[PDB]
Amino acid sequence: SVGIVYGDQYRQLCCSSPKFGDRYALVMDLINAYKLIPELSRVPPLQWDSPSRMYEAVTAFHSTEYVDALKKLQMLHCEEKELTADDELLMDSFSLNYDCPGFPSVFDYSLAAVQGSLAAASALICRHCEVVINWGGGWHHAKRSEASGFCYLNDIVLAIHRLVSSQTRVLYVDLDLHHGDGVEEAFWYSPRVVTFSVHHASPGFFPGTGTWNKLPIFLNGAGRGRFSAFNLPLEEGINDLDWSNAIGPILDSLNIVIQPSYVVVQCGADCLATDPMRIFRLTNFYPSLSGYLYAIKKILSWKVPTLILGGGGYNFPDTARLWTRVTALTIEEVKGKKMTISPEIPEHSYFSRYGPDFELDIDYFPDSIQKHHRRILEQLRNYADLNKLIYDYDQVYQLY
Ligand SMILES: O=C(NO)c1cccc(-c2cn(CSc3ccccc3)nn2)c1
Ligand SMILES: [K+]
Ligand SMILES: [K+]
Ligand SMILES: [Zn+2]
Repeated sequence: SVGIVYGDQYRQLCCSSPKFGDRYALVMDLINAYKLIPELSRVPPLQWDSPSRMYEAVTAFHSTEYVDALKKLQMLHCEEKELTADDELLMDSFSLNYDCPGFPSVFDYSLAAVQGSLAAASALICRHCEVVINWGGGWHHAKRSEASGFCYLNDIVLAIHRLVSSQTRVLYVDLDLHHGDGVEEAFWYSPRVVTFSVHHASPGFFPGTGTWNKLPIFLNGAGRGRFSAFNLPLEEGINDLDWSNAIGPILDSLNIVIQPSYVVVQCGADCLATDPMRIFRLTNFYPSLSGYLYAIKKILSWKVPTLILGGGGYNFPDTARLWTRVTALTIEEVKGKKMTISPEIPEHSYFSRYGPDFELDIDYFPDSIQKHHRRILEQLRNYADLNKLIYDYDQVYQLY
């Protein structure tokens, strides 16, 4: 069975931020308009019995003083008065500024994604769900004591920590246009959480990591975590087929060698050709085959309990078009039951947002990688030697 995180308060909170507006509502309302919701188990966001218990849960990763600052920032924005000079400095010391400014529900907003992704992890753990989807989650840039790139709390790190604390290994697959730096950093010394981000990287492009660091090299973990952080940076303009061929053997190799207890997928939609980022040229096409659908179906064929999370996506109706299809694909791959998605957007509350033509398909007409494959294959060998893992080196070598 397949779970999905939602709830009336949750929706309202996920829709309160200035950057993402009502995107989460478009997503869930298109999933509902396509009659996918009777197929899905609703997973409610986690709630706590005390302030101390919520605090304990968030400070499994974030610092107490950072959580204090984020909660004070919300309070400060629930009043009319400007911030004082001392409070401006306090917020600045946590990067609670720039692309992560305050607003009246910033703490509740950030916490909501944490509640969602922790209940999604718990559902996988008690085996209630084989796969769980949280399109209100996936905020991979937040750090221990630092907000970054619209991310204030790192719900993914907290979810992954709850999975490993239940020998357990987690594979994290980050499909966002941007390097998943917060999650990579959090598990930099941990062999039990292998992280893999594919992304655009180029000079000046946010956040700047996930690429070359004497000829330059890739850092890939430290201490017992050495070789446990994987990265594949790609050039702008890549299409579905080339991106699919680029990540396919890496994904298959990671599964064979690591044999994960769980997979966590960040499924940011800003690689889409129609995203205002306009960097990659992926689609939501399902006959070109969507790079996203290819990767998700491949991960699901492994039959490992899987958390599927949102992330970037700044063309809100096209993010909804993609994630609706990811959601139908998951139901199909898990229940064994075919889903039939009409190519035309069904009438519903946000139907006008899908003009001028109202189709499910997005409105688009479509050797470095080989060196990267040899580097990654060797890193996987090193990881597997360091961590005393058995594996047929010629079974993995033929995947490429
Ligand atoms: O997705 C991300 N990280 O995973 C990420 C991180 C940092 C910056 C950006 C970003 C997005 N845009 C598009 S403009 C826009 C359009 C709608 C809403 C909000 C912004 N400009 N900068 C994205
Ligand atoms: K990524
Ligand atoms: K790691
Ligand atoms: Zn992104």
